[PDB]
Amino acid sequence: AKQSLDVSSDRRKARKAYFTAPSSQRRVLLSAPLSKELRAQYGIKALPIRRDDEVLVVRGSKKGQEGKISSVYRLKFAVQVDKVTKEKVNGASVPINLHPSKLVITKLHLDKDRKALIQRKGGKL
Amino acid sequence: PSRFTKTRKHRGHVSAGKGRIGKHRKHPGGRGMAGGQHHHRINMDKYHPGYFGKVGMRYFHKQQAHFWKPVLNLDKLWTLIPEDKRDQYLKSASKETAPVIDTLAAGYGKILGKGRIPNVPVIVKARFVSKLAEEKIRAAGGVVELIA
Amino acid sequence: AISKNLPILKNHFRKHWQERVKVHFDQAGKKVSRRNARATRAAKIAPRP
Amino acid sequence: AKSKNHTAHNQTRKAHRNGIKKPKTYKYPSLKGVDPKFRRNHKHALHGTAKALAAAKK
Amino acid sequence: QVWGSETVASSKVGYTLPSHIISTSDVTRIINSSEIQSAIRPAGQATQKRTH
Amino acid sequence: GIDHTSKQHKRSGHRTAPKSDNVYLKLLVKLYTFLARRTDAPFNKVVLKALFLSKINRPPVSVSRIARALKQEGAANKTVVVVGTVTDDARIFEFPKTTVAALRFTAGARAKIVKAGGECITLDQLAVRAPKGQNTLILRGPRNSREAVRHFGMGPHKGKAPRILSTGRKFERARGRRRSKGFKV
Amino acid sequence: ASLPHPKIVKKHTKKFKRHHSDRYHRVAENWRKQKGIDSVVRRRFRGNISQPKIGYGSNKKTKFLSPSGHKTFLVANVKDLETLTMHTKTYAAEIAHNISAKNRVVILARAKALGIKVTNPKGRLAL
Amino acid sequence: SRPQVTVHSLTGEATANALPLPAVFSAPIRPDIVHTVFTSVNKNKRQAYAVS
RNA sequence: GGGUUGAUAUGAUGCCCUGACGAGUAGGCAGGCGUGGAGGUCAGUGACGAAGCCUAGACCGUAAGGUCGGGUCGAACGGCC
RNA sequence: AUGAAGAGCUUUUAGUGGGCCAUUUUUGGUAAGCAGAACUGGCGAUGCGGGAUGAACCGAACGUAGAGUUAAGGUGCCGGA
RNA sequence: GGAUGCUGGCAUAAUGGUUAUAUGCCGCCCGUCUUGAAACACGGACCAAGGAGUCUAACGUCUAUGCGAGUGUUUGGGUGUA
RNA sequence: GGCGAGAGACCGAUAGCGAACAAGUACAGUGAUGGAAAGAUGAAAAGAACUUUGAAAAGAGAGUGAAAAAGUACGUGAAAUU
Repeated sequence: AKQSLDVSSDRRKARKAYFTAPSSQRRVLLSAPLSKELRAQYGIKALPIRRDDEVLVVRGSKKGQEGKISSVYRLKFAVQVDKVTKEKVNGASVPINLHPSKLVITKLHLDKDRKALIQRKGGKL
Repeated sequence: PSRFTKTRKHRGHVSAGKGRIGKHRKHPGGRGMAGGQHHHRINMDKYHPGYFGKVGMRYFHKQQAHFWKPVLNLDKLWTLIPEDKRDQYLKSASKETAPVIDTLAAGYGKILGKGRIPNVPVIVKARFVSKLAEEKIRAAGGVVELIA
Repeated sequence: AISKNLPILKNHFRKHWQERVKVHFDQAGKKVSRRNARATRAAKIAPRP
Repeated sequence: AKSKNHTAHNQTRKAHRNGIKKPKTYKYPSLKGVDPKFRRNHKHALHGTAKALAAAKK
Repeated sequence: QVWGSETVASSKVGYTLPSHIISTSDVTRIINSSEIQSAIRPAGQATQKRTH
Repeated sequence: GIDHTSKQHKRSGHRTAPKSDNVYLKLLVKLYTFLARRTDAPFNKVVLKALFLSKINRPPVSVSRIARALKQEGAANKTVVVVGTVTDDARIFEFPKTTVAALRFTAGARAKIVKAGGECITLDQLAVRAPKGQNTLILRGPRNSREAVRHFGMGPHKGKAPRILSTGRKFERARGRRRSKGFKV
Repeated sequence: ASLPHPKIVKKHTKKFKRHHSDRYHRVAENWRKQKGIDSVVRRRFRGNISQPKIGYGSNKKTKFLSPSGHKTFLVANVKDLETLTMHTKTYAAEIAHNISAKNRVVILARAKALGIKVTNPKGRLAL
Repeated sequence: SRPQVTVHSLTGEATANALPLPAVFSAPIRPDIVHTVFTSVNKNKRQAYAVS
């Protein structure tokens, strides 16, 4: 429960904060968990997400499905994934928006910065 | 509150308990104490007589601390003594140990005779007293001794 | 206006008192800020009374 | 714009709705208006009488 | 120590616990005790007989 | 039809079953109405009504009043009964040993009585000791001692205390109150 | 299954309708008293609607009863029903309107087992 | 002659240690008073609403 | 106006008996129906469909109004103090 | 004598403070469905039966039903007799 | 000091209710000020939604509650899960 | 008032600031000044491929969708009126 004063308990403020949150805050909100393998292998629960991570969907009608990220649409608060598409009656294809709260990772896309972030959050590599 | 209310019981009835002829209008008799020497004169002479006119002498810059003179009657005059020592003195209603009472320290300025203390001596300290009060005290065997 | 036996009343509300009302809703927060100030002053003059 | 001036209509009805009660009568009525001489002496006499009866049933 | 009792004071100044105006609540026990029942007259059958 | 010589469906004008929602008082009323119904006792009926009574028709009764009553003849070893409250009065210095029964007792009065060697009693204890009003004595306190009864009935030539907030010179001590300023009442 | 009741008289089966409920759509049938001054309904003229009053009230022994002779009592669950367990000959159950079909099925089976009557035993049945 | 009160442990069942009752529970029990006082004391946590 | 705490069982503001009476504007008082929100309780109903809306379909109440069924719809809502 | 349906007492507060009709008494006026008073009863504030019709007239005053008997008014038919 | 007995038929839309219509009799448009409104007095074409004795200061009677010759914690201070 | 924070027995799109939206906006007036209306598809546009009638708009099919009794004249969809 809340015990400070600089913390808002208002639906109104939290909602407009979330919706007018800019792209960096949106990254941190679009964080996603790790699978059991990577959680044990790196030492971390969850993480921000980006454009060439590999990932598994565990909620929805695309439940059970794997792929690699193709775009992170932060404006829409969503993630567009290759191999996860809708086939339009005009013989076409469309990517399907998802949420990184429901995604789960199988394999990352690493860099100096993600590695430093892990060593920051207390991981083992 | 608003739900225990005859407004809420008037709803539907037309004039809200004010009438159809008499027509609750704004100020048909005037405002305030208007017309006390006129169309409200009966009321002012029957219920509030003395209202019109001046009687006495003006006192500029008056002070109700010059006029501080609270009263105490002999009826009580032991309420100032606790119950812890009251019965002690009243049974040892004797001399050379007479209880002393500072009415002023208690919050009083004058002493009055509303009646019939016991026959025990007391010593009373006060700014003012009444003749009868003191006669009763020293008839009981006590005394008054004045102060500022 | 004058009516049945009721004491004469002197209610001085013939001006814009509802432009000038003060309602001390801040009784409490003002107490609390007085206390915080006392505490900070004491910590500023720490040994002193 | 004239009017009706006076009428005694309906007043008996109202009276007798809540009406004509006799005022009342007591033992020992008031001595207001009586000769003060008589009042004075009656006072002294009642004092004497009470004194006497009290001493008698003492 | 705080609300007091018969023998100690409460530590709230000028406070003595509120007093009962009735010694108990089993008014039925009172009614049926013995002495009421001695002074009481007998009773009807709780549902008067329809006559006429 | 009917040519009514009365008012129809009119209430008695008498309180039954008070609108105090105090459950203990209602218990007392259940008790004493049983007792009034069966013990053929006017005292029970009296107490029942006086329990229905309001706060101001239930004034206080000073222990000094009680003492006058016990200073009556043939009334010393009696049991005093007050439906209301009993107040202390330090305008007296002695007090007898009797027992007193009543709803409420100011702590000072209770102390005074207990110190004099009596006992302060509730009406249920009274109902077990003296159901028919054995050896009792009822007291009621003053009602016309009230600062609204001063103003009740205010008119000329009654001497009846106008309704007024502030007192003194220049508050209703003028026209109407002396023959110089027109007339005296 | 009910209890011996007397014969049921209602004294007005026809509904009390607001005056001009038929004439103006803004005036609805929910009964509402003409407080007017020249209202023949308030004046009880002949050939006008009958106003409600306490003489139309019902006999206490038949009041609140359905034709079955039962008093209706609303249930939302087996618990509210088990409350009615021992008063089947006087009280009957109305399953609420917001209940789901499966809970209705449950309640109906339980009421059958316990010998309790139900006055809406067809809500949300397909077939 | 307060009856007694048995103490329980943190591990459940009971103990031999026991207590009297503090004689506040012998106080009268008035829901009318509770109701009034509750209405007011629950009114007393309220912020001001108002219009422009 | 009365009767009835008596034990087992329920409701004492309850139950029961007897008698009389019932016009109504303004107006007064009382007992209630209903709406928005609040504290509490129903370990309340609910996407197997909440509320809302339609229903010369049913039921209760003198009535305000309440409940139910059928249809529509889609996310919250009621009973009691 | 008759009756008493309880007698007394207080507080407080609403609405009202335009009035009108009939019998009888009656004033001004040619008189008026005029104006102005008196006693009572009524309308207002009141439906019902009768008066074809009508605020007041006659009869009668009203909870919801049933049965019976009447009031005033009537019994050629409309319209029960 | 309040109706029981005997028998029959039906056991269903038969009774009954709702509803529409027909028939007989009655039935002037509501609200309003008004002595008096169906008025040849006013407002109203219709529907929805909004829409009018509230809040405060100081008071009177009355009724509940607490204490009681005293009463009032809550200007303020202390303390706090604020 | 300004800047920054927290809360509510407040209003819930005819309410609440005039303004929940490209509101001191459009718009009017010479000008001072005046001063609106207007929220909601759907979880996701998957916003209707293709065929056919028609000059076309649109229609009928098809199809998407849990639902077109959700088709940008989009939540539900009352009444007057039709």
